[PDB]
Formats: sequence, structure tokens, C-alpha cells
Amino acid sequence: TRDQNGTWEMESNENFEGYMKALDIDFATRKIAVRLTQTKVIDQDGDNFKTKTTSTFRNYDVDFTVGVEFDEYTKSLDNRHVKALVTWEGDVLVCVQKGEKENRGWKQWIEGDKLYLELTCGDQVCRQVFKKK
Ligand SMILES: CC1=C(/C=C/C(C)=C/C=C/C(C)=C/CO)C(C)(C)CCC1
Repeated sequence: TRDQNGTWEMESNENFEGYMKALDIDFATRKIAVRLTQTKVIDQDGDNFKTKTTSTFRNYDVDFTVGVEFDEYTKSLDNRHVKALVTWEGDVLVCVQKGEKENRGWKQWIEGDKLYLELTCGDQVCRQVFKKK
């Protein structure tokens, strides 16, 4: 169902490098970042989300309200401005990031005690799995 609250520790990371390549993240950053285990912290209250994604290298925080379009500045990533919109499709949390890159966004959902994240940009898809701590 729709409750994504918790501290979530990465179990699997697939094609993170291709996704970052599609974002044109620089070589040295990609090569370090592809090594790392991530932790995701999600505070969800009704439609209000506060998320922190953490690694030993760099963190990325984004806050949003479901159904409310917002300007996302991807400073720790590819450093672009996108117009993001997060909505529910069934119990899948879907984000479209409109801007320079085509097909850019992500989908996040819970199955049991695991959180699944699919990150897309261009023709690249990264798939992550996290275990609830
Ligand atoms: C590329 C890249 C990273 C990946 C960040 C990502 C992919 C965060 C996704 C946020 C989402 C989907 C929030 C949903 O609640 C980190 C900062 C780890 C290391 C440096 C470069």
C-alpha cells in the first residue's frame, strides 16, 4: 500500500552507472558513486514527503507534496532545474521530471518490507531495492 515511511538500506543497485551516464554526470563522480551503498530516509505525512538519500560520498534531499508541481534543483546530481510532479498510480509513487532530458523521472513503491526505486532518463533505467531497517 501507500505508506513509504522509514529508514531503508540498499540491498541491490542495478545500472546506476547507465542512469548517471544518461544524466551526464562526470566521470570521476560516476565512478565513485557507482561503488556506494545508499540509505534512504522517508518521512511521509499524508501527502507531504521529506526524503533524504544518503551515501558516504554525497547526500540528496528532496521534499514534496503529492500532486503539487515543484521546481527541483538537482544539485548533488547533474545540477539541473526540472519541473517535478509526484503522483500516485495505484500504490506506485510516480515522478515526472520535465526539463532538458527526455523520459526523466522515477517510480517508487513498497512490496512487503522492501522499497523499490526505478530511476529513468533517456533510454536508461536504474533499478534499486532497499530493505526496511
Ligand atoms: C547520482 C548520485 C546520487 C544518487 C541520488 C539519487 C538517485 C536520489 C533519488 C531521490 C529520490 C528518488 C527520492 C524519492 O523519495 C547520490 C547523491 C547518492 C551520490 C552522488 C550522485
